[PDB]
Amino acid sequence: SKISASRKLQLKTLLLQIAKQELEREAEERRGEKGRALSTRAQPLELLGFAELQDLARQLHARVDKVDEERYDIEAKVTKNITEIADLTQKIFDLSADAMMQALL
Amino acid sequence: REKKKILAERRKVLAIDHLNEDQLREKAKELWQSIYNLEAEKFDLQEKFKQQKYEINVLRNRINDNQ
Amino acid sequence: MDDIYKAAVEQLTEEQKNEFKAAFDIFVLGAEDGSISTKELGKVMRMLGQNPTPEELQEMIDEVDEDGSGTVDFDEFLVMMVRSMGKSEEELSDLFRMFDKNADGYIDLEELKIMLQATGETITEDDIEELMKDGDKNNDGRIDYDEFLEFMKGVE
Ligand SMILES: [Ca+2]
Ligand SMILES: [Ca+2]
Ligand SMILES: [Ca+2]
Repeated sequence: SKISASRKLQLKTLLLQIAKQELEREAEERRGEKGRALSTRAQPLELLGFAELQDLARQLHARVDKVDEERYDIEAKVTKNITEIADLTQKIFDLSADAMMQALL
Repeated sequence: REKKKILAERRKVLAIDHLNEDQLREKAKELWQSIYNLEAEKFDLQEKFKQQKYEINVLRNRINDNQ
Repeated sequence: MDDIYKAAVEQLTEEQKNEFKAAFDIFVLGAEDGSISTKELGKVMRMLGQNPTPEELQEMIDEVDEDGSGTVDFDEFLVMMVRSMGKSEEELSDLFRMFDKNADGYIDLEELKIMLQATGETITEDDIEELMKDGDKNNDGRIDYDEFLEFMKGVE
């Protein structure tokens, strides 16, 4: 080989060493992406008039019934993906020293 | 005039259209908390859907190449 | 999983290679070719609190018999010693996506070179060459998911 296997192994270890860091960096990006998507989709509450304070609480109640349906529709898509992933993965799978050194020397 | 439509919109009336202004204060709060928590579940469910399309595509490449 | 043992053999301290050579010279006391056949590996195994079969004995000789002479010499004995001294597949899959930047499902040479330069260590023309033809075990200029698993065997 053109290089030593000790260097070949040292480089392989440093490739995963940053690929992990890019994953945690990706998680921090996804954490910030969520908070921004939550300040847009869930504008926090702030106050009212006891009469026309209610028609917003009515509007919130109707929102929950729609949000959970949107959450279900994306969940059922993730659910069906899990079925196909396990189905696809099923298809492809088919295709001592230290105790000696002391008892010797 | 739908039977299941009239009954659906009544869920608001039975739960909101009847009581206190000081309870409506601390009830509209928990109604937003439920949306925010469901909006958080919807974000994570969307992100996992993106990763699965990659997971599935990589599998479609492997199943083909290994034949 | 092979060239991960030669690295451990290469990084053996010359004070460790001395103890192994000393223990190897007792090992082979009374062998014609001065090497560990089945008699030598037999005695020291049954007297080590074991009792392997004559057939089962050879598969430890042949596991590190890069010579074919049915006898573990000292250099093969060092590989045999480091074999008894990694990364989960589910975790290597999550990192396989970090290499595949264009998200096509493979690791071409360009994606490998970008990761290598991002290591901060000095990359050579020969580091890039040997690594690609080590991972790409059918010479298609790319590393599919199955090869990337074989590529990162036991890597810390
Ligand atoms: Ca030999
Ligand atoms: Ca690629
Ligand atoms: Ca390949």
